[PDB]
Amino acid sequence: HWGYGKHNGPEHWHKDFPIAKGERQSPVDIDTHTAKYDPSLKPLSVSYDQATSLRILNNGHAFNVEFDDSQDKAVLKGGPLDGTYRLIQFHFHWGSLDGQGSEHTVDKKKYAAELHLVHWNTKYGDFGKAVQQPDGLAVLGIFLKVGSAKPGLQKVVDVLDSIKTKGKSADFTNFDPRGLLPESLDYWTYPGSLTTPPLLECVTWIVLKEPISVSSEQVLKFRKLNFNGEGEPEELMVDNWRPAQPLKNRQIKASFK
Ligand SMILES: NCCc1c[nH]cn1
Ligand SMILES: [Hg+2]
Ligand SMILES: [Zn+2]
Repeated sequence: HWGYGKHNGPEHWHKDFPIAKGERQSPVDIDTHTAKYDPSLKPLSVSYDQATSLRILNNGHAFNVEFDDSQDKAVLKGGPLDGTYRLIQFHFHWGSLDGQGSEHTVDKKKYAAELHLVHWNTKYGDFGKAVQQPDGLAVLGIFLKVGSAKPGLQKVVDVLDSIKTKGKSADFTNFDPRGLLPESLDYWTYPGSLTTPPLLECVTWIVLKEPISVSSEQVLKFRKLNFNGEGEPEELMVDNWRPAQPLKNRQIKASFK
């Protein structure tokens, strides 16, 4: 079944999901000297004030925090986007050591983790229909560096104990995603895909330039999660990241100079 190990890892995904070798795959390396300023890009608009978090779940490849997306409560607009995209879920990718763990890299630099806020374009009515369109989704990606503790992430850290293994879920309401945003909203944008199967090339990537800092202690609780289900041998959930894919015909744009 796909995973991140040696026999079912990213190097093998292509056998079940042939699009893994397509033309707009993701994570990519963001070469900062080849990324071009685009003055025509608008500032991003993040309206997360009415967000309703509902649950936190260990799906066997990451942990997801899920939001109510049946009304326009947590939405992203502006930037490189046409229309409103509603927040559906956020999740992270991390490493087994602090020097690796992000999916996207900047000038070949890897960060300790990467947070992904997943949104679907509300012209398509539901997430299922948005993943059938070249513009169905917008993913906001944020780098995590090990430094000082991020107070807003602690509520997530303290709950991991209870979703340790695959299939477990916990109620997780009143979580505000605004506590996970850096101070600056400057970004790089390019057309790509989801970085886990089915690798659908449906995504407009919005990668924030400024990383947020997390404590070593916080990143360490992530590394305690398990890939396996309860009652199976213990495999810690670490290195759940896909390596950078060739950029091919894509131009990375910067919202800043
Ligand atoms: N296996 C599809 C579930 C999913 C969506 N996002 C993260 N995980
Ligand atoms: Hg698509
Ligand atoms: Zn992701």
